[PDB]
Amino acid sequence: MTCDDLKSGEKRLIPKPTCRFKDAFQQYPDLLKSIIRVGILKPTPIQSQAWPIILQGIDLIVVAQTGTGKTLSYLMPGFIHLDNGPGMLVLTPTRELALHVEAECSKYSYKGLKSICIYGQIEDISKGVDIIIATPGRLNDLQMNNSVNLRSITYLVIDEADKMLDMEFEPQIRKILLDVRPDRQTVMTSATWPDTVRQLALSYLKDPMIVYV
Ligand SMILES: Nc1ncnc2c1ncn2[C@@H]1O[C@H](COP(=O)(O)O)[C@@H](O)[C@H]1O
Ligand SMILES: [Cl-]
Repeated sequence: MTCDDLKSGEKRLIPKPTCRFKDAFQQYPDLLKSIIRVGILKPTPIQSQAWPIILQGIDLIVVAQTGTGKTLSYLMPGFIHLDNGPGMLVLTPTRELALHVEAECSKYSYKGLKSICIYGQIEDISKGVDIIIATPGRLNDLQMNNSVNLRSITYLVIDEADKMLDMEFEPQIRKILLDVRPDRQTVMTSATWPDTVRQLALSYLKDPMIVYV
């Protein structure tokens, strides 16, 4: 596992890993209690590095395949960022992944946080929602149809961006991010880091760091 500052100009110190939940989230007893109740033992390597970076308000690229704990890498700090529609948006390439993310979300949710999983409905989004987990296709069609307000989103995750590219979802994603506000925090995940994904990434992130398993 490597970590770097990809900002132009002066490089910033890399926050120290937080190898215990307590070290990342001691400030947030309700999130800790939620973790304790689930009964997992320790942060995964990428969690231990991703968390302190996101908590400092720095945009992050995580390059990592499934099984490494990448979901909680971006979900936990998103919960903290939340405490006017949803404030958090997670874009996933497929229904299966959206469902996977939504399942982790509701397993670890506390302080009456509400999430919705949206894929290929409007009524639940018309009531209060804090977190949207969505495929780009269905979410784009919803904004066009005036069904969803994205203007309160300040925490955005783009999950599996290489898959997003293979699937040619760039036009839909670009259009969704337009309704999202520019002063936002952004995390991006990807299983790979070729030049096309690097270019895409920088079209989403400002002054980002990277964690690369
Ligand atoms: N710190 C952890 N300890 C044990 N399991 C975890 C941890 N973090 C995430 N997981 C689980 O590992 C699986 C793979 O997660 P991901 O790589 O995010 O798809 C998911 O089912 C998670 O709920
Ligand atoms: Cl390193």
